[PDB]
Amino acid sequence: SKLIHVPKEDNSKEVTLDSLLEEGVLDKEIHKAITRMEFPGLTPVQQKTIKPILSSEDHDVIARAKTGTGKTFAFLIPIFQHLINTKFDSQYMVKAVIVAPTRDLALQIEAEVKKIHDMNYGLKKYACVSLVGGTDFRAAMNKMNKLRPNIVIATPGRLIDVLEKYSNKFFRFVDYKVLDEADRLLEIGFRDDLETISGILNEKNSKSADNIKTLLFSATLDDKVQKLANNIMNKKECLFLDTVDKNEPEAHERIDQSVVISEKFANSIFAAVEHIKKQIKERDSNYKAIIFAPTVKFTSFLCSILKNEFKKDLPILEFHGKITQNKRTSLVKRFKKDESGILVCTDVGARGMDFPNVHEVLQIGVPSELANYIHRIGRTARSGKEGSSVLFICKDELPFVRELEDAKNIVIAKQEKYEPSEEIKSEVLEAVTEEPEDISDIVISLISSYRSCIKEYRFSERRILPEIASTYGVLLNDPQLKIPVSRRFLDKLGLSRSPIGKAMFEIRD
RNA sequence: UUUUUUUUUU
Ligand SMILES: Nc1ncnc2c1ncn2[C@@H]1O[C@H](COP(=O)(O)OP(=O)(O)NP(=O)(O)O)[C@@H](O)[C@H]1O
Ligand SMILES: [Mg+2]
Repeated sequence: SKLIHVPKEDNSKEVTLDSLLEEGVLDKEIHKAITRMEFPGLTPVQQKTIKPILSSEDHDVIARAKTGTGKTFAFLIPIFQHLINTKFDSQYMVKAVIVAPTRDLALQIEAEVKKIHDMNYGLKKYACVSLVGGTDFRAAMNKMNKLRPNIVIATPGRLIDVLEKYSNKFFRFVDYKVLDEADRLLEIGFRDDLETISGILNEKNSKSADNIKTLLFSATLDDKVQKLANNIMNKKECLFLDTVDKNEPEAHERIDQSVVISEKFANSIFAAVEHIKKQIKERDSNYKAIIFAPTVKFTSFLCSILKNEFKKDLPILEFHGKITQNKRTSLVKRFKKDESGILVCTDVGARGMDFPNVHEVLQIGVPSELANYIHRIGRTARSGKEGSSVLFICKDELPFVRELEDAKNIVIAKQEKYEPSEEIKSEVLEAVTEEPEDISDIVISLISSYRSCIKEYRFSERRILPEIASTYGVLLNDPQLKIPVSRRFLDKLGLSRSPIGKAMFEIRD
């Protein structure tokens, strides 16, 4: 269908809460709730999207704005207005369905909706319920029945679960569906779930199959995503509201980026330790940082190291998809509040999470996808604030850095080499309590991880994979020792006839 | 010797 570009204008008139009120777009009660938050003004994306989203023109909306610039209220504000506009119609029915790629981002959006509620008790009648995995199903359904929300916030899995059983009871009058982190929800693995979600909401709608308007929001999207959303976009028009220039890099400009290039992968562990050590001394422990790692198992290992080194200076929080949902929520609650600390996580916390006044984002390794470089570093430098990022990689991961220039126009200025001293190696490795069996599982998880992104990051399989596997030897402090495996295991990997496989593993069967 | 997420507490 037709895609109307609305690119960035640098001389247009500043839209405001006051102006939107007097103009007739915003009602007094929603103006009241947002004014009480005391924001200097509305953000560029907020100014650009609120009126169009509410416009009675029959169109979908795509919107791109940078990490930290308030996309959340860019959609929650217009949604509330629509609930006010139609307050007497279908008042016990879900009118807006917000979907997100992680549970913690679903729970964050709900939280923001609750913040709108607490700034105006009048808006509480427009109830909100979150349907996400890891929580009691029955209890959430009790909440749907008792509150009869007009807004649902969800992750795909649990939403499908609920839709297949209660789409008739709550979901026949949905008017808006929002895909936050849209580009991710349309990658393989979520796209089919979204298409099921969209298909059900469309079939079950009481007005028509094309009633629902669709809102796509992300810091990383182009026209390419309008093709992928094709099967879930009903309307004949689609506004593309852009606050970033066509060629301007998507990364937030205020973030001071740098990359530290080690000779081995494992060396990035020592680089990161020395860095955090230097920040704690220099900032007198006034340091809030997020450190990303490629896998659950390596993340867990990384926490052990950082605990041993830094627990006396700072709290170290472990955040990934194998942390139970109760703890995920509570530790997100803490790191939102805390002035200082290190959150160690996978890409579960790459997108959307809003942790105020993070000083630095650190990365050991590459992200799970190219776009996520941008989102990772976007956890810092939010709402006007400053921030730095350091990417810790090895020589063999440099093609990733090049691909950032080629595919995304991201040119990291600050680069430098790193080589660990024997003392840091001793300090870190002697504190490690993991058995060689545990160390194998961790390195093996890294081989798989790096194997997945070879084509995407243009890696040399013959160089990159032996370097990751040699991490096993470095951590046990015997560089020429190889990972003990069976022939049956080597055949699952499809490397029994590969020289690359001879370099990585030793058969100890 | 489940690479990041994502129902199965329906
Ligand atoms: N108009 C505003 N002025 C100043 N701060 C704001 C405004 N709107 C929202 N914020 C705050 O900005 C922070 C980030 O907002 P958020 O909606 O998470 O940005 P975002 O575009 O969704 N970032 P991401 O999803 O990570 O790309 C939140 O803590 C809000 O409280
Ligand atoms: Mg956001």
